[PDB]
Amino acid sequence: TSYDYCRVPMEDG
Amino acid sequence: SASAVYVLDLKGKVLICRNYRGDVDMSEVEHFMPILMEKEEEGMLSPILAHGGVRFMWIKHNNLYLVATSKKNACVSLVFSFLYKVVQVFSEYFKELEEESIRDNFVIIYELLDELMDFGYPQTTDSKILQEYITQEAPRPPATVTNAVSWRSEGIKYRKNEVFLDVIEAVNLLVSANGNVLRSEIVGSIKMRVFLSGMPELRLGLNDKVLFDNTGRGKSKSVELEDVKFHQCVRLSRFENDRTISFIPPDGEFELMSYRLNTHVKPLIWIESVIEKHSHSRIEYMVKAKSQFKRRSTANNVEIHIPVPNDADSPKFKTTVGSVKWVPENSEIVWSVKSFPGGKEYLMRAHFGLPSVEAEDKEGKPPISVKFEIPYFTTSGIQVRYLKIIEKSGYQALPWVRYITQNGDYQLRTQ
Amino acid sequence: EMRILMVGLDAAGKTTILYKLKLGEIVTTIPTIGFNVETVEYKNISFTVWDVGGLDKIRPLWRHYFQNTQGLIFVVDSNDRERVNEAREELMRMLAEDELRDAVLLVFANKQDLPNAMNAAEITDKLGLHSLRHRNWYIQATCATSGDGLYEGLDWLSNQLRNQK
Amino acid sequence: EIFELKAELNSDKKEKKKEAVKKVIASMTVGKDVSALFPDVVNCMQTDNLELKKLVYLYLMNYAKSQPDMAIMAVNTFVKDCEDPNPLIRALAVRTMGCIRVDKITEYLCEPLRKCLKDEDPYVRKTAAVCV
Ligand SMILES: Nc1nc2c(ncn2[C@@H]2O[C@H](COP(=O)(O)OP(=O)(O)OP(=O)(O)O)[C@@H](O)[C@H]2O)c(=O)[nH]1
Ligand SMILES: [Mg+2]
Repeated sequence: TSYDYCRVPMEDG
Repeated sequence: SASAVYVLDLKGKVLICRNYRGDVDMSEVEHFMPILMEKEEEGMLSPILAHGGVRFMWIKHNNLYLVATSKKNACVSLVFSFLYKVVQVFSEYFKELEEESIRDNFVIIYELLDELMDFGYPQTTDSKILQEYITQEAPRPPATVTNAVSWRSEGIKYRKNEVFLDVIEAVNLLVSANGNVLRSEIVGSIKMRVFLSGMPELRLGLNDKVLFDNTGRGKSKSVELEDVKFHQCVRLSRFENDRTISFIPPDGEFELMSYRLNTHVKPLIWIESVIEKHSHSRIEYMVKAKSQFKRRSTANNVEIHIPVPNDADSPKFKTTVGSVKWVPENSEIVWSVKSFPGGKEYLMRAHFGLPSVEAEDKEGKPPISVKFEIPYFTTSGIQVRYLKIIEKSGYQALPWVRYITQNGDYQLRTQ
Repeated sequence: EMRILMVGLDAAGKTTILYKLKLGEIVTTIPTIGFNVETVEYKNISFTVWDVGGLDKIRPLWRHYFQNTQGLIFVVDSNDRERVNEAREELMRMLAEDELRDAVLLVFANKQDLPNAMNAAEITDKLGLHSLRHRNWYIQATCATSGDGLYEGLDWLSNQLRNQK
Repeated sequence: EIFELKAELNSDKKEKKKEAVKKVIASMTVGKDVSALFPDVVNCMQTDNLELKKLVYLYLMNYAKSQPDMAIMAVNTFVKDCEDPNPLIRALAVRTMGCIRVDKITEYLCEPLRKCLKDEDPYVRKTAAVCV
């Protein structure tokens, strides 16, 4: 997979 | 309720056969291929053939006809889902599925058809767990094959803790030749690649419309998931109560949810094609491709397949941007554009000859069908919001996501 | 590296002494409808033992081992006089063959805990072991619940397998 | 040919009878009447291997309608392998017991099936339930 990711948050309660 | 899972090939010889009940004779498979050739040479083809009182459910893979006979009032949805799960189990052991894998792995394929199905009732088909007591390289079967969490062997340990998502869209489209849009639906598929340590309990949270309406936020950007089909791993009762997606993930690649929503907004790539087909002389294609989507995102490698006549010859291609190859194996001009920015409009003009003596049979009119792929760009507007890692051990995992739009069957009917 | 059988009429305690030689216990065993095969490593010659039961539907199924067959043990049932006659007829059916020719005979006097049991001489005179040409036979008194006399019969058997020091 | 196959199948070393039974169920794969070699592969059944018992059980599963009177030389081995502490070999024995459609055999096989329907490890119970 040539593309790149983006971090998503963990808690968001 | 299958009776005898076969594996045929493209001639009618049995690569491997394995009967489960003995309620269908083993020499009934020799009656398959003449019945399929008879039913196909009169256009009455169906997946359910009939040799007297024995029904031939079958799917057709690359070289393989995975025929599975039955005799009673067989549960056909069960049989066909089992056949595609046999295809998926074989393709997760043997990275392609051809005749060159069935005649080499009879050590393990008879063990697999021994394991997957008993008496016609499929019972253990998750391949990542099935790789732990049926190997091509035996211990006790795992407690995963017993317990309710039947897709995740306990005690998996990684040094890092990464959760890779893929919210892959797939725009469908079917534009009729008058110029209006008939069926413009979007089939997303959040396809994870999990690497975690232990028995976690994720809680994926989308921007689902029913969740934003039960919360009270029904005026912001919310995707309207018309139907959502989850994996097994998602507990569906908790999803049905208050739209919470909680699941214990497998280890490896799988398809978490497969949503499907309609869209009454414009198509992404629009193909205004004309045809100057003079009879017996020539044909011309003043096809233009206007990119309706946003100015920021770049449609990587679009391939606007455009159906030429079957017997055209000696072409000419005046484009603006992007190469044209004429592919005569398929009778289409695969107009490739590598970087296709949103808002532009690239024009192409093919030009063929045509044979002066006319054809013998009519040909039909296949659709223009593009192959676009727009990364970092979700058409429906789904936004993953969080992914709560919950583990008794307790650690900080690293979730990730990326966004892709592709084609589904992005067809456009022609003149 | 020599193989050996255990045939005869059923309820003779033959799988009893089989797992006595194999493990060393008095095993609880159903009447052996099929067969049994394990091996015994003792005196550096592997005693691979092939029990076949004695039910009437499996009496004709003894010939299917008699290809590449090197030994023989007949296990008597001396506590049934009304069945030792048909056991003798079964034995004379089995020793009327041209395919079992190198296999020596080895009679085991089995279930030696009842006072009605005979010695190692009356059973021989009743079964007619002296009238067996080209047969190297030897009777042996073996008690199943104790396990005595088993390895001495196996020692005679190992004297029959190899003919060296 | 098949006689030398039987000669390898009446050996004392495991790595010739193992290739023998793999060659037998490769001959069964390509569509050969190897039905005449039935009571000689069943001597090579009671093995310490488990990757080999699956193949012999498979051969028993295909060739018991055609050798029905011969098939009574596996019942003691089924009730012998339905005591083993490994649950996989018990469930393999149980799903082999039902597939043999011989009317001289299923009368004998209700006792270990009765033993296994109440057995502990729930892999063999979920096999024995369908074996009923
Ligand atoms: N009292 C007493 N009974 C014995 C002795 N040895 C064997 N038996 C009896 O002999 C019977 C036969 O036991 P098995 O060995 O399991 O049966 P088998 O002799 O192999 O006969 P089949 O297996 O049916 O062909 C058992 O039920 C025992 O009760 C013994 O030393 N003393
Ligand atoms: Mg016995």
